[PDB]
Amino acid sequence: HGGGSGFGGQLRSWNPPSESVDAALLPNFT
Amino acid sequence: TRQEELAAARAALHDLMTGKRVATVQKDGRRVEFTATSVSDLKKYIAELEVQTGMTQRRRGPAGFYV
Amino acid sequence: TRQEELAAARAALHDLMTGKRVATVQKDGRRVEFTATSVSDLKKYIAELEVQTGMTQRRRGPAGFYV
Amino acid sequence: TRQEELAAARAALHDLMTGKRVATVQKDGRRVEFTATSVSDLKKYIAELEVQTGMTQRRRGPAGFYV
Amino acid sequence: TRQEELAAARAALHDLMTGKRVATVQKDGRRVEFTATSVSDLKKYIAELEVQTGMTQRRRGPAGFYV
Amino acid sequence: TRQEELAAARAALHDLMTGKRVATVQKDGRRVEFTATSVSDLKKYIAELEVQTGMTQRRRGPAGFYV
Amino acid sequence: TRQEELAAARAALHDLMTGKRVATVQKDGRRVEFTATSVSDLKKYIAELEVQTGMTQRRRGPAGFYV
Amino acid sequence: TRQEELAAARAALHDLMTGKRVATVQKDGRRVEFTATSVSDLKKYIAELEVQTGMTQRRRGPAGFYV
Amino acid sequence: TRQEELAAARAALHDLMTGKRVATVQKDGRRVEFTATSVSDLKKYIAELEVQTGMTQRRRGPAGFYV
Amino acid sequence: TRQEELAAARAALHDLMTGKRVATVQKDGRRVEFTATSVSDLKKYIAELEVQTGMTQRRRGPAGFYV
Repeated sequence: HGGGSGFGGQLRSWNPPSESVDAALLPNFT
Repeated sequence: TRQEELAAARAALHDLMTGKRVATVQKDGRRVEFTATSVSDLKKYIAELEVQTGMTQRRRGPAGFYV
Repeated sequence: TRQEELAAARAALHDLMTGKRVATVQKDGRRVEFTATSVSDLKKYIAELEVQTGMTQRRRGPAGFYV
Repeated sequence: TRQEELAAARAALHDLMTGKRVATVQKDGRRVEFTATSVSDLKKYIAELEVQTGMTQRRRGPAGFYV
Repeated sequence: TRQEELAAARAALHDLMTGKRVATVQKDGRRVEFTATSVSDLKKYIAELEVQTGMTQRRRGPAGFYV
Repeated sequence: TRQEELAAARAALHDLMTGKRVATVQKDGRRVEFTATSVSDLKKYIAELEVQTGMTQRRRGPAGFYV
Repeated sequence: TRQEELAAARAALHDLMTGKRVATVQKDGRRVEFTATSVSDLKKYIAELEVQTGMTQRRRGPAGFYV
Repeated sequence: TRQEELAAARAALHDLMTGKRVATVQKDGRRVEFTATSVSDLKKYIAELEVQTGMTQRRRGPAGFYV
Repeated sequence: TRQEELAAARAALHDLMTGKRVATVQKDGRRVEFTATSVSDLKKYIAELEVQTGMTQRRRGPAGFYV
Repeated sequence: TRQEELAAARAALHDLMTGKRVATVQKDGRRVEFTATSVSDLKKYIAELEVQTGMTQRRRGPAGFYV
């Protein structure tokens, strides 16, 4: 429930792209 | 008659703003004057007339926030 | 006489706002003038006489809140 | 002899609000100027006279509170 | 002589409030004018002269409380 | 009518700024005057009208801060 | 065409500030008055018009600091 | 041509604040009056005009301290 | 010209203080008036020009303290 | 030319103080008036010139204390 949208929209536009740890690190590793 | 009243108010405000409200006229034997209203009062009156009449949306509600 | 009193007062208010609240009338030999009134007091007088009159809804009771 | 005073005062207030409380009168040699009153004191006089006269219920006191 | 000038002052107050306290009068070189007063002082003068004369009670002495 | 009205208003502002807002004009026997507005009200009217009309903007977002 | 208006405005500033803005001219039976603006708003207009026109640089961006 | 108008302005200031700022000039049927200005505004105008024009040194960068 | 400026300012201040700064002069259809400057402003002007000129010491620099 | 300046200033001060400083004079086609100066600044000016000239001692150097 809490992860749906937030209180009154709130975090209605924050959606992290669920991805692998390597896919999160390597693109901007350096 | 609200629409033509609004049009008259708009024209009067434009005349006031530019140059064209006569405070008095005199014809060497006949002369008449008129009280001058405040520009802010005219703006408030015309704005409330716009809101009350069947004119379309001018002002929305309070703006909410989102993160 | 509430209805016609209201109508005359509102028309006079509109005329004062626009161009024709005549302060004085002068013909050669005969000069008279009427007293000048404010605008906010006239507006509130209009509102109170309206709410006294059996006209339509014009006001509401405070405001409600709910989550 | 207060109800006619109330009627006269109400009519005077109405005409003063609209257009018709004359300040000066001039006829090519004869002139009369009348003292200028305000609106606040006039409506205070109206209220005091109407509450003192045989006018009906118009005012109520405090307020109750309950759940 | 109390009630006579009481009534005179009350009538003058009613006149001033309504419309026709003569500020000045002139006719072909015959000009006079009378000094003006304030409604507040006139009303308080009315009240104090009423208290001085034998008019009935209008004001009372505080008000006690009781549960 | 908005574009030429705005152009006329800007011209009137310039004329008042320099020398040309005619306060009154009189010929033999005939005299009139035009009620004069201030400068700040006229310029804010110009600004709001230029904004509301469809030509190029002069207002942007609030700001942006980056290290 | 901003340059000619700027030149006219600066000339008006000069002549008004020294001696040469006529508030009103009264030829016998032929008189006219022009509204007299202040120097504050006049130099405000000068500044805004000269900065909106593509003339030379007049002001720069804040000021740095260094030891 | 900054120097010419600066000299004219300063001479005008001297003359006006000594004795000779003609506010109005009258003939038989000819009336011409010019607008009047304060002294602080023209003084600061003269200062800014002098500093903006390539005249001699008149202002110095703050003032330091030392033991 | 600074010396005669000094003399003229001193004489003008003295005569204005005593009796002899004429505001307007009228000759049966030839009347002219002049703007009057503040006495404080005249004092500031005379002091400024005197210190600017080559006149000898009028004011020195601070004041020491010794036990 | 300082002692006679002092004497004239004192005489003018006395004349203004009592009744004598004539503001305006009107003859047939001769309207001539001089602007008045406040007694406070007149006294300051006369005191300043008196202490500036070679007059006797009036001011004293503070005041010490002793048990």
